[PDB]
Amino acid sequence: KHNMKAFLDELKAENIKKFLYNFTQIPHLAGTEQNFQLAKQIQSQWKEFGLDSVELAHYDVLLSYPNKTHPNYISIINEDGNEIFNTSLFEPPPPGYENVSDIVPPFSAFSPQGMPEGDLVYVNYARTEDFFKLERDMKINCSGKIVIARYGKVFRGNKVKNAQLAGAKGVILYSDPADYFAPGVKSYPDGWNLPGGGVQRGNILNLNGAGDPLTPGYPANEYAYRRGIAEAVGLPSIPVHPIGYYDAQKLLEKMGGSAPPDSSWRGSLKVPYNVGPGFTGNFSTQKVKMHIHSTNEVTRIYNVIGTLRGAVEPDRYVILGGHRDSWVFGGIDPQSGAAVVHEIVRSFGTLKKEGWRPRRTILFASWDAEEFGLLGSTEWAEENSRLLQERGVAYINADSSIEGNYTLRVDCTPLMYSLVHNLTKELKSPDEGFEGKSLYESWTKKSPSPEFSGMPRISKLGSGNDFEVFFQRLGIASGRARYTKNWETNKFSGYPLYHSVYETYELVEKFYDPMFKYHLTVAQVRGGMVFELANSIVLPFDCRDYAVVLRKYADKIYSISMKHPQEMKTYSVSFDSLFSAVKNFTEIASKFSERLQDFSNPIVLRMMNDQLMFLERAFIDPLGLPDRPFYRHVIYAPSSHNKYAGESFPGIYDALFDIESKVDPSKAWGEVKRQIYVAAFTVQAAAETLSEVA
Amino acid sequence: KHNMKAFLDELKAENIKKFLYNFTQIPHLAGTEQNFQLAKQIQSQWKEFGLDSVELAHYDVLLSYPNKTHPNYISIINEDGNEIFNTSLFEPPPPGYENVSDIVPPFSAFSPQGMPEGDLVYVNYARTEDFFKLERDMKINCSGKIVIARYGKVFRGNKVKNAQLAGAKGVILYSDPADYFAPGVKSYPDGWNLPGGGVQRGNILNLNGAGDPLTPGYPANEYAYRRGIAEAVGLPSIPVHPIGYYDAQKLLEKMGGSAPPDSSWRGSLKVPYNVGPGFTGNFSTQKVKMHIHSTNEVTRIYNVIGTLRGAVEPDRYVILGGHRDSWVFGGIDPQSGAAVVHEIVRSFGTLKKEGWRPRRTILFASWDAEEFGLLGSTEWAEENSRLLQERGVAYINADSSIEGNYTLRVDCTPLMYSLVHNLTKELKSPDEGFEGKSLYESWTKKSPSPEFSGMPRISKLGSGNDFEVFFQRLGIASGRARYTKNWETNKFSGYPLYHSVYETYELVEKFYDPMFKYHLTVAQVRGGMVFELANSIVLPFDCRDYAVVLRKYADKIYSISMKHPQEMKTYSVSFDSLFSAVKNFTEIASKFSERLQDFSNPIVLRMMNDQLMFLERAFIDPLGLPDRPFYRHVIYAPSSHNKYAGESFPGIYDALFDIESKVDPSKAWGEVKRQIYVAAFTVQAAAETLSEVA
Ligand SMILES: *[C@@H]1O[C@H](CO)[C@@H](O[C@@H]2O[C@H](CO)[C@@H](O[C@@H]3O[C@H](CO)[C@@H](O)[C@H](O[C@H]4O[C@H](CO)[C@@H](O)[C@H](O)[C@@H]4O)[C@@H]3O)[C@H](O)[C@H]2NC(C)=O)[C@H](O)[C@H]1NC(C)=O
Ligand SMILES: *[C@@H]1O[C@H](CO)[C@@H](O[C@@H]2O[C@H](CO)[C@@H](O[C@@H]3O[C@H](CO)[C@@H](O)[C@H](O[C@H]4O[C@H](CO)[C@@H](O)[C@H](O)[C@@H]4O)[C@@H]3O)[C@H](O)[C@H]2NC(C)=O)[C@H](O)[C@H]1NC(C)=O
Ligand SMILES: O=C(N[C@@H](CCCCNC(=O)c1ccc(I)cc1)C(=O)O)N[C@H](C(=O)O)c1ccc(O)cc1
Ligand SMILES: O=C(N[C@@H](CCCCNC(=O)c1ccc(I)cc1)C(=O)O)N[C@H](C(=O)O)c1ccc(O)cc1
Ligand SMILES: *[C@@H]1O[C@H](CO)[C@@H](O[C@@H]2O[C@H](CO)[C@@H](O)[C@H](O)[C@H]2NC(C)=O)[C@H](O)[C@H]1NC(C)=O
Ligand SMILES: *[C@@H]1O[C@H](CO)[C@@H](O[C@@H]2O[C@H](CO)[C@@H](O)[C@H](O)[C@H]2NC(C)=O)[C@H](O)[C@H]1NC(C)=O
Ligand SMILES: *[C@@H]1O[C@H](CO)[C@@H](O[C@@H]2O[C@H](CO)[C@@H](O)[C@H](O)[C@H]2NC(C)=O)[C@H](O)[C@H]1NC(C)=O
Ligand SMILES: *[C@@H]1O[C@H](CO)[C@@H](O[C@@H]2O[C@H](CO)[C@@H](O)[C@H](O)[C@H]2NC(C)=O)[C@H](O)[C@H]1NC(C)=O
Ligand SMILES: *[C@@H]1O[C@H](CO)[C@@H](O[C@@H]2O[C@H](CO)[C@@H](O)[C@H](O)[C@H]2NC(C)=O)[C@H](O)[C@H]1NC(C)=O
Ligand SMILES: *[C@@H]1O[C@H](CO)[C@@H](O[C@@H]2O[C@H](CO)[C@@H](O)[C@H](O)[C@H]2NC(C)=O)[C@H](O)[C@H]1NC(C)=O
Ligand SMILES: *[C@@H]1O[C@H](CO)[C@@H](O)[C@H](O)[C@H]1NC(C)=O
Ligand SMILES: *[C@@H]1O[C@H](CO)[C@@H](O)[C@H](O)[C@H]1NC(C)=O
Ligand SMILES: *[C@@H]1O[C@H](CO)[C@@H](O)[C@H](O)[C@H]1NC(C)=O
Ligand SMILES: *[C@@H]1O[C@H](CO)[C@@H](O)[C@H](O)[C@H]1NC(C)=O
Ligand SMILES: *[C@@H]1O[C@H](CO)[C@@H](O)[C@H](O)[C@H]1NC(C)=O
Ligand SMILES: *[C@@H]1O[C@H](CO)[C@@H](O)[C@H](O)[C@H]1NC(C)=O
Ligand SMILES: [Ca+2]
Ligand SMILES: [Ca+2]
Ligand SMILES: [Cl-]
Ligand SMILES: [Cl-]
Ligand SMILES: [Zn+2]
Ligand SMILES: [Zn+2]
Ligand SMILES: [Zn+2]
Ligand SMILES: [Zn+2]
Repeated sequence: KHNMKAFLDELKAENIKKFLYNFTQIPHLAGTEQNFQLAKQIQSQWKEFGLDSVELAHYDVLLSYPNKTHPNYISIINEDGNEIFNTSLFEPPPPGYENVSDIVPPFSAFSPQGMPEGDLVYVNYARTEDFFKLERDMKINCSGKIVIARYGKVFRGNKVKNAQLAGAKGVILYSDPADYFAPGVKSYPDGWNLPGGGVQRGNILNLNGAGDPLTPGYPANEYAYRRGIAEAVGLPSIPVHPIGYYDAQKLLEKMGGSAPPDSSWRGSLKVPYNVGPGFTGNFSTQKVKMHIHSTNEVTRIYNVIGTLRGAVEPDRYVILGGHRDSWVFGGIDPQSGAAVVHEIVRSFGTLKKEGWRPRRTILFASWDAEEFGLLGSTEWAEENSRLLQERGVAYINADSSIEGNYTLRVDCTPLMYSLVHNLTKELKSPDEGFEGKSLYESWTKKSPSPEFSGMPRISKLGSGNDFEVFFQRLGIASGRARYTKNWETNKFSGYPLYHSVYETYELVEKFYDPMFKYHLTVAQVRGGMVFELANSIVLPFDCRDYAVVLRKYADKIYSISMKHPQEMKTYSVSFDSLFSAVKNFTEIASKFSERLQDFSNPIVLRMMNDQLMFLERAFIDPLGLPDRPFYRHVIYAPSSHNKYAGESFPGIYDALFDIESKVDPSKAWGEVKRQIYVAAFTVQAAAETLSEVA
Repeated sequence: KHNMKAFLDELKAENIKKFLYNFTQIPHLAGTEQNFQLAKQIQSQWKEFGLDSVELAHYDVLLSYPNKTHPNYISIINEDGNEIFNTSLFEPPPPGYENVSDIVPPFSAFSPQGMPEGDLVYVNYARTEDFFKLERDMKINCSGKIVIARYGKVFRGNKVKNAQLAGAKGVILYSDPADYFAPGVKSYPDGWNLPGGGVQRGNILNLNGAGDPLTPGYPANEYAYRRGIAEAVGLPSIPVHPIGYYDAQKLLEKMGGSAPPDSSWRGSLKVPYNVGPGFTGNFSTQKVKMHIHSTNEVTRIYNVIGTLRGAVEPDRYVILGGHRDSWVFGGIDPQSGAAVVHEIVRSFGTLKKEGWRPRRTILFASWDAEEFGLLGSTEWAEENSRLLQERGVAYINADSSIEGNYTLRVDCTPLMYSLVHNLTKELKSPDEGFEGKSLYESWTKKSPSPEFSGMPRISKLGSGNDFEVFFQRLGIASGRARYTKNWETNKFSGYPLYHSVYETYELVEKFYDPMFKYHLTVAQVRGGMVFELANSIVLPFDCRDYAVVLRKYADKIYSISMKHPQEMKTYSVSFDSLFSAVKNFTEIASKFSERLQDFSNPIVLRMMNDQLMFLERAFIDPLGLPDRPFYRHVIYAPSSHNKYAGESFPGIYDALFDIESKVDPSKAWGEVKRQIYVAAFTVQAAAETLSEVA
């Protein structure tokens, strides 16, 4: 029989291991020849595996690269202008790769060029609240200073945005062992910790969903009209560069001015973590100088797009996508995900060769230039937006399959919650101590829901990966799942060797997943979800789960507002319409669920499947969120303070945020009321898509 | 049998006549009690007629009304400030209605209040080219002047916008007998011409598709947040008031300054048509003073929405809509259309009582507040946008059924051309001399296509009626048809008694359509289109017709650009991508047509019907046109100089318009290239929706 069990049994750990090895021998940086050759390899193999069509879709987008003959570095310079200390020009390469060429040195992609020299101020994680503490409580002025911030807690692009608005003239990012060195584990190559010479690469854009900075709204195809650089979307205006903790220690050890305001500002290095500005008395005349010579350049990128045509509903698309480009070898990010995708394609292709086809069309994607701003997935979605919005059922992402070996991590739309719970009850746990138990059981035990006993935690989607255009722009139900660690305060910081030259095949095979059993479990979750979405007669979405969360998010936003009871009285700020809409949604969803259970008629079925598919789409506002026109989902957007975190009712959240500091309270509360009206209207309109159609 | 012939035969001229009489005895001004009582009457009757559900949808929108105890008028005042001449406070009422109350006096809806006094300048029709002639060729400065303009040629709101940008401090609009008095016909009540005391009412907004000025984007429901008046959309900033030609003669006869520049500036009154500024020597010290005291006020409006549920595809909607509100009695505009709609509902209801239902759902609408800015249809579409965009097949408008008695007039999307040609070949001509001939034959004879021999003229949709939100915002295939005159230069000016107190039942019954045969023919066209759209197994749209017009519009926009060959060389302005996209669309459409003719499989049918329904939707750009975010269709928008006229490739058209006058030619041609890229991309993306789906 050709059922889900046949699909799942065909998946093999040893194939995933072979593919991961094959994908991680040389760097695959976006826009380079090596990554184009990998794209051609994948296209060839997906054809062999049995897909109906496999094409490359290419775009010409703005990328950023260091200058190979003019390296980036930071100095401490004395009053004579002698550079008395320099940061490293490259990470020491790992064993057996000291002769690989084309390893890009650490840099912050899209940094402008410059050689700013100044006094340092230390800004902790450079979060919005860190800058509030500095400026409002400690009265420290960052204007004209170089800021130094530790990586962690929030997306680095938010750090740079915050530093810019504070008037910084440059930013130095570094990895503190407090956040990137787990106690009791050895540094790479002897364990999975970050060495003092290791450095985290990564872009520092603030694109807000735009895609290629030069072509917002439209695909960067051959005849595209491009904005000039000065009008490009999301580029930083000050130079930025990342360093490891050996180098950071040299920059921080001389720091003077104010003590850190409290212990949450101190990392694990043997330095005082003084905030500055500038160095202590003896070194008061030394300055820090950046030298950044990176260049932005329009460069061709390639997505691989494979199609397995549906037998019954070929005009309904279930998409499984993950990126192929890596900063260096990509042992975890992204090739641990790409190897899982490759084995899923292989498995579906095996069934196809035996005569089976899915009910709906499945599209498989190997995206390019994810690391430079989700460019490949966003350009392709801009090109195909009309097909996706009328035909897109679901998007399942597949970046890193593992970032630890403790338990499952899932973020998805509430419409997928029931699907995830049901699938994981049918899968075997790979965990020690849970042999013969379900993955649901182990996951629920290790990661309990904060609301409901006997259920696991599933989080909101944020951004920082390729599902963003599909979910936040186009309103296609999306999900993602991987294996993770037990390290809650580090849930947005990355694993220790994230985006470093040390993230290699050997890292994974020695320290994370020697038997490839966690990879295999993630392949069964991602693959199983795709199978059910593409094959279930009725789409496996439960609208009642959206009704439950909408009440939770309404209670939450109401509670934030109620911190300001006098203003709510003065400006007549009522959440009544929003609660009314949520109540109506709950009632209508309950009635729709009853009909869905209660109907041989394929028109009524498809009518009902269209109601299910277009429910996520109903939360899209075509006017977008304030000053973020490509974030259109009214219930969820990436947090304005941390692109990685999802925020619920973001329009109302941002209208309320720091409202006690706004100079015109009448205008600020007016905008809160406006966002409540938009949210109540959208929830009611989404509910009405589930009413009887006539 | 229940087929189209049964539907058509049930329609009766004498029922249309009864309904028109019933709808035109008292004024039905939007927001008044009388119009609410008519809405309740219609709701009751549509229920009786047999619709499944008939509800009122209400909104609270900004309307405008004169002050009943402080009337609007214009004076000529002498140097002492004595008002030596006053315009009329009301139109003399027609015979037998001198005792009807609540006839709104002539006013320009949404005019601000003010009492500006100044010298007059005469600006012909106040078109963009009229103001170019004044300012650029004649060197006359309108700044601080009161402008007087004759109605005609373009929408009055464009006149007021043009006068504002020229620096006018007020506008006087009047009806010249050249445009509103056909030679050889008598004035009302003895013929259908405009008397010298007659005055054309009408709004002077520049909404660009926004709907209610206070709630752009969202329905004006009970909890809506409203913009303050100073941020409202589209309100004029200078006072405006309309007058008849007896009063205009008094204002124009004393005019001095420059002679009219040529004969196209002279109307038919016995005055010189001097342009001014100001009066001749003897009267040089007299001024003109406006007194405008109208008020804008948020007021409830009511749409009637009737549903006839589809038997097979109830989640596909064919909508027949027309407005109910009138300036005064609405004998032609809109009740000649509303009476046709009422008889169509009656006919469909007769079939329904015999057990028939259409394949698809038909929605029938009686819109309110059309005259104040398409408010009722736009608010309702904003409320229901998610249902309409995923389920809307087509919208057929039904305002005035007659504006003359000569031949058919049709404006529609190219997707409906084949449908209109085929239907009119099956209908009888009502025209004298064509008894026993088809309507197609008479229409083709009287209104030949300017391109093809043996075909009739069908025009582009513009705006100025309730189809605008459905077509230009949401991208639902739309059409309209009425009987018209033979008076080509007056095709945007209105019939002589347009928006006057004289547009009565007696006007229609005595002078336009005594046998109601032209009404009946229009009911067969509108009703027939609705029947075919709601009942045909395959939707009756031909994508190849869009391919033909896209080539025509591409040739046209290329020819405009080619007036500037040196700039096209300097800035490398190429239309190659646009022609490439049009060629691809032609090829793909031809292949799709072949498949559509070549497939018992209801999935493939509906897949194909969805391709047809979503083709118009593919021309929508979610980012809208430049500074007109609610005009989203890339192929068609209302002309920026004349809201009534459609413009093709409007983004490129407006980028090219008057380009030789822009100060930064590099920037201006850059924007032309940007609009060519958006248009080529959109055409190619629309084409791709017709490719095989997987
Ligand atoms: C959740 O669903 C419910 C339906 O179950 C829906 O209820 C609707 O609420 C609206 C807004 O409150 C009601 O609007 C009223 O409609 C009547 C006519 O039906 C009007 O006469 C009312 O206006 C008068 O009263 C107002 C309030 O004091 C005054 O401001 C006004 O000037 C008038 O005097 C009012 O517009 C509507 O009837 C119901 N519909 C029903 C019960 O079917 C509710 O709105 C949904 N929630 C959301 C957020 O959409
Ligand atoms: C109309 O449909 C046709 C398909 O029938 C479609 O043709 C496509 O045109 C594009 C754009 O011209 C082609 O793009 C080329 O793709 C190849 C690889 O396939 C690239 O190597 C090419 O790039 C090189 O050449 C360029 C031009 O000189 C250089 O600028 C560039 O730097 C490279 O050296 C180029 O990108 C594409 O192959 C075809 N696709 C086909 C034939 O299937 C056409 O674009 C459609 N029209 C519109 C407006 O969409
Ligand atoms: O590296 C990225 N993403 C990794 C690391 C993300 C670190 C924080 N982790 C999470 O947000 C997270 C949440 C839920 C799950 I299930 C898994 C990870 C990832 O998604 O695996 N994306 C890069 C980056 O962060 O530099 C990125 C970020 C922004 C952008 O526009 C384009 C690319
Ligand atoms: O009166 C209106 N429409 C009438 C008169 C339009 C006069 C010009 N005629 C046409 O544009 C036309 C084109 C094709 C056909 I078939 C029929 C008429 C109508 O459409 O019958 N609409 C009113 C107005 O013009 O004051 C209007 C205008 C703008 C607006 O936002 C809201 C209402
Ligand atoms: C990764 O695996 C691929 C596919 O097996 C290898 O590419 C093949 O290499 C052989 C021997 O050079 C050629 O004959 C084939 O044409 C290739 N097939 C393709 C590209 O589809 C590739 O060598 C492996 N890469 C590494 C680093 O081991
Ligand atoms: C840090 O690097 C800088 C730049 O290479 C070094 O300064 C240069 O030293 C060479 C030879 O000694 C001079 O000819 C250059 O003119 C210097 N350039 C600049 C920009 O100062 C510096 O010596 C290095 N410092 C340390 C401690 O290694
Ligand atoms: C997850 O599994 C549950 C339990 O099987 C499914 O809920 C059942 O669905 C069937 C079919 O409609 C009903 O007859 C039962 O009454 C349901 N049991 C319940 C609600 O406890 C549920 O549909 C599955 N979720 C999916 C497929 O998304
Ligand atoms: C227009 O026609 C309607 C419907 O026939 C008339 O309204 C009816 O009036 C009678 C007598 O007053 C009442 O008994 C009914 O209740 C009404 N029916 C409705 C409103 O559905 C109305 O009188 C006519 N109007 C004019 C001006 O002739
Ligand atoms: C035009 O109307 C104005 C306003 O009603 C007339 O002027 C008024 O005349 C009365 C009585 O004669 C005075 O008490 C008012 O003070 C005047 N008002 C203003 C604003 O001037 C004027 O007489 C009328 N002119 C003509 C020719 O009829
Ligand atoms: C209008 O009528 C023409 C002539 O009947 C229709 O075109 C024919 O359609 C049938 C069914 O597909 C074909 O088999 C013929 O070959 C067509 N004749 C032609 C193209 O000359 C056309 O489909 C009708 N248009 C509609 C319904 O929109
Ligand atoms: C990189 O630096 C070299 C060496 O100084 C210089 O000649 C070249 O212009 C730079 N490359 C760029 C800016 O792409
Ligand atoms: C910070 O310093 C800059 C540069 O001198 C100054 O212009 C600015 O006003 C200062 N801001 C505060 C809040 O002290
Ligand atoms: C794998 O799991 C073991 C057992 O708990 C743990 O000690 C080890 O560090 C894990 N590896 C990683 C990378 O977390
Ligand atoms: C209309 O004019 C009257 C009479 O002068 C005045 O009292 C009232 O304020 C006005 N009504 C308005 C502005 O609605
Ligand atoms: C028109 O007159 C105004 C008012 O005095 C003046 O400011 C403006 O510059 C003039 N414009 C032209 C084009 O002469
Ligand atoms: C009706 O048609 C006749 C015959 O051509 C014409 O003389 C008459 O004026 C028409 N009525 C109108 C309003 O056009
Ligand atoms: Ca783009
Ligand atoms: Ca509105
Ligand atoms: Cl992922
Ligand atoms: Cl019409
Ligand atoms: Zn990644
Ligand atoms: Zn990454
Ligand atoms: Zn009308
Ligand atoms: Zn009108």
